[PDB]
Amino acid sequence: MVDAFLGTWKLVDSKNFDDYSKSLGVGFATRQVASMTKPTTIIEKNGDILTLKTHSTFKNTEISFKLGVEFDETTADDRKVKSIVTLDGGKLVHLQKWDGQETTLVRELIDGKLILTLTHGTAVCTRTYEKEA
Ligand SMILES: CCCCCCCCCCCCCCCC(=O)O
Repeated sequence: MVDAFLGTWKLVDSKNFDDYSKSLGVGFATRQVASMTKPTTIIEKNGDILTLKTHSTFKNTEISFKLGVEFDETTADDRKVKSIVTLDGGKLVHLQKWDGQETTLVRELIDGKLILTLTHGTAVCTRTYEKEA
């Protein structure tokens, strides 16, 4: 059941995003702009296919995928990764693999807010999104 994740979401809090992006090898200037950017994430479904848009004044991305089926992805920071998204414990878990590395993007609804936890290396970033009507 992915349905409570669907809709338009706006970033309202961020913790440790610089640590996360730095761990991925993102350069200082991009990290600087990212620290002041508040994306909008739009999650939509059509049958078995989810589409996840991330929009901002800096970078935009869009992916479409079926839960549990690997897909190719080119991330906002230009990594070419092998990805899979599943539901696990009611959380939407996105795993990216490239060059033997991994990162996870885990989304979980808590009190109506969408909490995105990003882990790479030892870095753990928590970002909070609120629903927009
Ligand atoms: C959409 C603006 C992002 C700007 C950051 C660019 C370099 C870091 C990108 C890291 C991977 C994507 C992180 C997504 C974060 C999110 O959806 O809130």
